[PDB]
Amino acid sequence: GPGPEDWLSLLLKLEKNSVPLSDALLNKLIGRYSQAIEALPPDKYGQNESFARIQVRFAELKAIQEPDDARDYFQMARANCKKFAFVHISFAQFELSQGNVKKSKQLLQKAVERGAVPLEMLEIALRNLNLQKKQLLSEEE
Repeated sequence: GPGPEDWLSLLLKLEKNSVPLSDALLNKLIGRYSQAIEALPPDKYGQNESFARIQVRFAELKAIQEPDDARDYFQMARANCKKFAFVHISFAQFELSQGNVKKSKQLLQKAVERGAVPLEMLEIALRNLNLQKKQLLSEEE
C-alpha cells in the first residue's frame, strides 16, 4: 500500500484538476482524502509531514463544506500530528474564523508550550493574532 507522500502527490493533483470548484467536485475531493486517511495508520505516521498535510487538508475542506461540524477533524489532526506547528496554526485559524479569538490564542500558546515545530511559525501566528489580523499566516514560503 502507498505511503503518505504518494497519497499527497495524487491528492494535490486532484485538487489542481478540481478547478473551477463546485459542490460536486468538493464532495469528490473530500471523499478521496477520506480514502487516504482510511489507508494510513496514524501510529506509523505521527512524525510524517505529508501525513500531517493530508489530515490538515481534510479538516480545512470540511471547514468549507460544514464549519459547524469541522472542529473534530482539527482535533483529530492535532492528536495525530502534534509535532507540526502548521497543524496547530490550521486549528487556530479555524477557531479565529468562527470568532473564537480566546480559543485561537490558547491553541497557539499550548503549541509553543508543547514544542511544536518550527517555533518561528507559531511566533508569527501569535503576533498576527495580537495585531488582530484575519489570517494567522499570509501567503508564506
